[PDB]
Amino acid sequence: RDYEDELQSERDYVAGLYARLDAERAQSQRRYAAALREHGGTAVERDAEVRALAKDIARLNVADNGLCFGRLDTLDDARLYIGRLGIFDRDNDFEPLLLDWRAPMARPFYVATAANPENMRRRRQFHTLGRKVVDFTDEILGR
Amino acid sequence: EVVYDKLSKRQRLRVITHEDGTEGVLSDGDHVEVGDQLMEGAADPHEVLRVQGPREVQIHLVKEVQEVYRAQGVSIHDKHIEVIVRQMLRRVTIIDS
Amino acid sequence: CYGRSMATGKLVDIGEAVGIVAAQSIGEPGTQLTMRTFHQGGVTGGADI
Amino acid sequence: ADVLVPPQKQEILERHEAEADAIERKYQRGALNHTERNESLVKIWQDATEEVGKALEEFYPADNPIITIVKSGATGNLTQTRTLAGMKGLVTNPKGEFIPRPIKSSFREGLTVLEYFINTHGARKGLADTALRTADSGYLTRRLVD
Repeated sequence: RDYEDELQSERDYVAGLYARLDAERAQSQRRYAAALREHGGTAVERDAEVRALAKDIARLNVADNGLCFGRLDTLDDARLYIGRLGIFDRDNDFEPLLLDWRAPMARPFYVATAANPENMRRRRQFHTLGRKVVDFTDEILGR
Repeated sequence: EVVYDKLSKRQRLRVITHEDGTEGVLSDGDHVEVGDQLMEGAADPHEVLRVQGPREVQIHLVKEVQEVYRAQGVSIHDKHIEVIVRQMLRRVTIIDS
Repeated sequence: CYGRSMATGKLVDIGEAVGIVAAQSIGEPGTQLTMRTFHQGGVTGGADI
Repeated sequence: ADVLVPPQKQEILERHEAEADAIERKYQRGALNHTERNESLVKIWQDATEEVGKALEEFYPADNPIITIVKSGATGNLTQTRTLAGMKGLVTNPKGEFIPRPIKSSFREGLTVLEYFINTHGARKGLADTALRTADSGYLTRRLVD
């Protein structure tokens, strides 16, 4: 019984990340079109922002598939999500909702092992079908 | 069936975005017409010409150029773009005598 | 087939050089378009096109 | 007397500065890469600039000469008005990327020495670029005519 209840909770949160990412992409796309149509700045000042926005839009498109690799938690019971991009909540002192797997504190996701736990408790992995997470598997760390 | 097998994971799937359904990305089970785009991005003019024909590639090029120009707040009548596009399709290649 | 000349509002005159007019009209607003990264530093463009 | 400054500038700048301080804290904690941190700071300051512009537009009276010139469509745009009376906002370093520290002083207040120094990067880049920029348009026009 526990397994699908946990799976439903994971599906809910991951759906939350997609919703937040979608809101971000709309925000960037609106400004990208606005900058192209009118900027009011100097030519170089104008196209300089467009490249940055296009870079951000390309970044989002690369990430919106299989966004979350799997959950992770520390021995202190704090839960972290590892994914393609880092997403933070502006309204809550930037609580990390999703951590880029290249981030320094995200390293234990790959380095942690039972014989040498990097202060992480139970690694998890996610299978995906387009956007939704299908199912996951667990892996204990430490004793 | 017609099959493509090695499309990179980086490419976003094309979005249909039905006005009332908001289906967005095309998924398994959808119906597509001849030459309909599959992945979001530019379409090769040569492949468009090969699949549809000269009467359609000209429209594609004109629409692309006009979209690029009008996105930045420049108004040019389509006839000016068509005058240039006409010169591109002026020759026929002989595949057999 | 060409239709009215945009400059006069009436049917285009026989002999008008529509090609030159079209080329100049397309090229005149070019300076207002976003252009390539002139400085050659950084990775080659095309992905952030 | 006609170049009015919106009174809400101080609170907006303070709030976004606090947000940037939170960004710095999280970067010290090691949750962000350097490029990620820079892009997040640019992201915050862009919306800060947009909010300042919104406040400026909502504050000016309809009959002010500066806003009258723009709203009538005679000349100018709201971006220049924001730069004059709002905040200069983010600027680009010589390599062509946004510096994470915005120019928080408008031209009415007077830019400090270092903000003025960093604005010269973009000024020089544009002035030197325009000449080569015309060349591509000339190239395309020649080919289209041919």
